[PDB]
Amino acid sequence: VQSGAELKKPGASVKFSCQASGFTFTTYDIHWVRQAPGQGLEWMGMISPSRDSTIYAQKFQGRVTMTSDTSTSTVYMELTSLRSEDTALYYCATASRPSAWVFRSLYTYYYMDVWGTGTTVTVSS
Amino acid sequence: SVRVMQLTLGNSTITTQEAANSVVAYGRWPEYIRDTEANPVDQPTEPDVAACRFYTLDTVTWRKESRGWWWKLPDALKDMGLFGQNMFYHYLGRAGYTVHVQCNASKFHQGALGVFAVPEMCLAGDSTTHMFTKYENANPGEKGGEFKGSFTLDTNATNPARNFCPVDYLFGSGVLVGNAFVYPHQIINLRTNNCATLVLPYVNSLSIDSMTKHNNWGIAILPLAPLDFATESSTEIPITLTIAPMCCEFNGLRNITVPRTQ
Amino acid sequence: GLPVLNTPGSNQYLTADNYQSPCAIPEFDVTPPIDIPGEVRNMMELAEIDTMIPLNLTSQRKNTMDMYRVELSDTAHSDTPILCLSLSPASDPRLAHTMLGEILNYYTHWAGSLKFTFLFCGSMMATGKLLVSYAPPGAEAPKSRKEAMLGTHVIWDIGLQSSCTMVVPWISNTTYRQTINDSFTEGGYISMFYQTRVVVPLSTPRKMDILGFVSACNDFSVRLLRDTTHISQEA
Amino acid sequence: SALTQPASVSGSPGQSITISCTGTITDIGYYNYVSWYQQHPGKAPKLIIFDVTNRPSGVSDRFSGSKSGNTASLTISGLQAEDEGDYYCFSHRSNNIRVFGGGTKLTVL
Amino acid sequence: NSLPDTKPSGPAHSKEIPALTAVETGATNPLVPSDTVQTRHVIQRRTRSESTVESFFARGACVAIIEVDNDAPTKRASRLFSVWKITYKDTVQLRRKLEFFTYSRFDMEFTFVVTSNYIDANNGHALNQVYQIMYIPPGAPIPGKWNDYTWQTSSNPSVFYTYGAPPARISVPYVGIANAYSHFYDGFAKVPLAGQASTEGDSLYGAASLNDFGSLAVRVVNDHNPTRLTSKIRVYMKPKHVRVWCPRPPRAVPYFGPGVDYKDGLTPLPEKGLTTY
Amino acid sequence: GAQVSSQKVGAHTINYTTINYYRDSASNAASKQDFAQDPSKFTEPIKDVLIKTAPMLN
Ligand SMILES: CCCCCCCCCCCCCCCC(=O)O
Repeated sequence: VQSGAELKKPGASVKFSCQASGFTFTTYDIHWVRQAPGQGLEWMGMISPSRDSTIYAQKFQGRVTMTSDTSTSTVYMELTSLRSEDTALYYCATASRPSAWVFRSLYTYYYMDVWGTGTTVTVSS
Repeated sequence: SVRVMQLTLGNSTITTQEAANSVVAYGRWPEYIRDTEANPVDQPTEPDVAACRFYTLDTVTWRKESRGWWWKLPDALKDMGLFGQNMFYHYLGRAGYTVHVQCNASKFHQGALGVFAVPEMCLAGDSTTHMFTKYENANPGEKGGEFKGSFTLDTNATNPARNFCPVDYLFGSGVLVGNAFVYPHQIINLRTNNCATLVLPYVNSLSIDSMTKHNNWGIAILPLAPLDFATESSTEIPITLTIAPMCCEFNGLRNITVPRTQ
Repeated sequence: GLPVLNTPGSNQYLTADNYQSPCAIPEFDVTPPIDIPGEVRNMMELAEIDTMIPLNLTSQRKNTMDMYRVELSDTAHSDTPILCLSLSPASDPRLAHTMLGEILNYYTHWAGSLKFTFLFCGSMMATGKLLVSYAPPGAEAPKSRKEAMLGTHVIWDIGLQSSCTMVVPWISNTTYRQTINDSFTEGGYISMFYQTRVVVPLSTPRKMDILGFVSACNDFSVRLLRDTTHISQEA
Repeated sequence: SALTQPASVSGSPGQSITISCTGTITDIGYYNYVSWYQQHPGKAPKLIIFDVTNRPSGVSDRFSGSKSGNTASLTISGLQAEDEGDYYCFSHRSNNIRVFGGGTKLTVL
Repeated sequence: NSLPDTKPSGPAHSKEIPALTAVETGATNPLVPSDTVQTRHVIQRRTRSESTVESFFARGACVAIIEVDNDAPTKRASRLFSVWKITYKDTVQLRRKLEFFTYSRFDMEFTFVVTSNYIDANNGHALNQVYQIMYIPPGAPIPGKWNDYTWQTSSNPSVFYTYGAPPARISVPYVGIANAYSHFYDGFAKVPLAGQASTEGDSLYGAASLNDFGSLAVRVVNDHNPTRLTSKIRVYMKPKHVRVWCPRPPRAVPYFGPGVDYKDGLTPLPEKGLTTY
Repeated sequence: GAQVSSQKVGAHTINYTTINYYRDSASNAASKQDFAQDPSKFTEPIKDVLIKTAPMLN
């Protein structure tokens, strides 16, 4: 799990890039968690590249769009508009530690266990 | 001959002159707990005429844009005198019900109401979060609630409403309202009858249950045909409910239950 | 050692077997039953109950409360039909989502007679007559009162008794009829017409609604259980 | 809508401490998908408990977890100076939304 | 027994009116075809035997797919054991057939079908596996590892299945704490009281017991092979000796969660004209 | 202690034999001998007696 770059601009859209291994791209889900300085963790959403299904948080539903790329085993996250509160450290995480409890009656739940080094974005003039 | 009735329970008396008939739900009259079915061991209290009497709830108004009304038993009688006090003082409670719906109109009016008595009338919520409706919204009391025309999703994640969103053709529970007639029911058709009477026995998977935690019956009033009168601009006729408990018994006496209301 | 021979069909799992099996919780004290009201022993006790038919499946009328109501009027006499039914108690889109239709969607074969009950929801001053007809198949579907008079019909007078029941008799070339919309063993045609017309006085609404009901008789049967197409699960 | 944790817990070395995480229903009080994360300064968060009472491989045995109703608790017995940092509570909400806690700073006295 | 016979009927001209009725009274008109048309004498030999509730619930249905893995525990965190909480509500067909009614009381027969698969056969081969299915009643401890002390099964019932055998089958009696099972519960587990905090007294609408029937724990008894083997065990549930007590309309929209909620899949009926057959 | 009873005569010996091998009643097979029915508690749930030839409202 590697993060692309570190950027800064007010107002305009900022695109994120997270490249992982080819086995973990196709098998497991990839999660996005952000962390403001001293303010704790905050979940943003989920991309699942085996079926290209997206789940977003209700705080970030209108602003965040997530895509996938099977040719490079890389997932992307785009925040369409940024505010000054969005100055944070953005993590890319892979959910590969499973639960013993069966999710519903047909599926398996996975916790995050592999975390990237992160991406710091600053929103200030 | 059949169209006149006189009901008397306690100190209360209802007389009707345009009745259809009286429905006993599932062919079973209300009764007390027999000794072969008694689960608690303490002596029950039976208030008789103090609790088994006709209580009149608030009057709702039928108009053209109205889509339905619903109530929960014994939640609708929680503020109604000694029945409500015996319910709030005791842990366990059991009562059958006689539900009488009153709605009169002139011979130039038209319309039809479906009076449905539903055992375990569960209702759907307003949000993606499952089973998230609170106690204060699921137990409104004598005011009941109203069926809605379309499903609306609550997007407020900061302060959620945590309320029901019952859609009337989905009967509040995702079943088609034409198939709701398998429940014990009567129809108030304004050219035919002005009242509906349902006698409901105690229906549960237990001989006695906690009345404050659990509602045994639900009464749903839905307009099967809309109200119309003389092609004028507006019309509005009232609907009055009158519910009497039958065969009350309560077992576990302790201090008062004051539920949270907000 | 008793000599035995293993027949074919050994070590299989049939979903509809009736074999005995060992118990995981022996010597369990089962909670004794009580007399709960309303015990159902047969599914045909539930098909004999009147349930409303979504007759008006027009695009502005469907999936609202308007789909159960068919609008009658004060206008002049015509031999055009009011409603039309194809008598397929499942796979007609009106009759399959009744309780009779939802029970019959779990079965492949049905037989027996049907009761169609229509309730008049107009004013007391509204008075009129109606012709409710059943046509057995093998002919053109009746588009006029003159064609549907020749079939099985009931003339209903609107009065103090607010509803009337037409019993569709069991006329079939086969012992059982198929649930799906097969052209062989098709059911018939059911339609309603104006006999004279509905007349109202002044200061009365000129449009009134009718509600239809469907139920089975006591000679009704099903005989082969199957799955339904009304429920589905994603992923 | 975030999960509730105390802001700071303090303790001497050798003592037994407890960090408590209180959520709600449709949450911790409904599911068993309650997990704990540990974050030293400058580092990514590291999983120390994944199911309610269960530890991943490599996590030391002095960490323990429990659940009582809507509250999940992380107990460290025999506190050491290397346990100083932030501890984050995590669970699953029934509308398929994953939600963290506020975080508890641990100071070793 | 057979259905009642169609008695012969001639023409009628009298004061009797079987065709006229009143559905406002809440009753079905109990009409036979001799009340409306002229009928012949028909000896009916049809029976309602397949339409009984026992014959309606005679077929088993899949309720769970529980997935376990056999692998070395040092790499990639494989599911060496998995636990499933017992409910019928996650598969829609048996849930719809049960939610035809409100209250029910039956014995239940379980059947377990196990299938195994190789992830990559180039790593080697593996022997015949033995699968342990452990019942955990509510209150019993949950395993944390595949080699935990809880798998000794001193009091918990357990079924050991060898792969390649006929499928494992047990039966349970009526295990409900009430006099019947409750498919619908219009209520709460606890009542909030005045003066207490907002975090106290909350409960789900219709949950009753949060752990009502317990859980099943599935593991592979054998040690790790060099090959990763995945296994799915499918739980088939068949009611028998069935009594039901309150009829309900069947569900017409897609299910959404364990309750009666709905989000999508609404407007189910299609377009059809009123005067088109 | 065998139980002998008649089976269905469709496309048709007449009798079949069933022996319970286990102690508990949950182990037993489905008997399928029930043909009790009474639809009148759902189809006519009325305090007064309904006569089909009479007017229902009188
Ligand atoms: C060795 C495995 C033993 C299996 C034990 C199964 C425990 C009893 C399960 C009963 C399930 C009841 C489901 C329907 C009840 C309801 O309608 O709420």
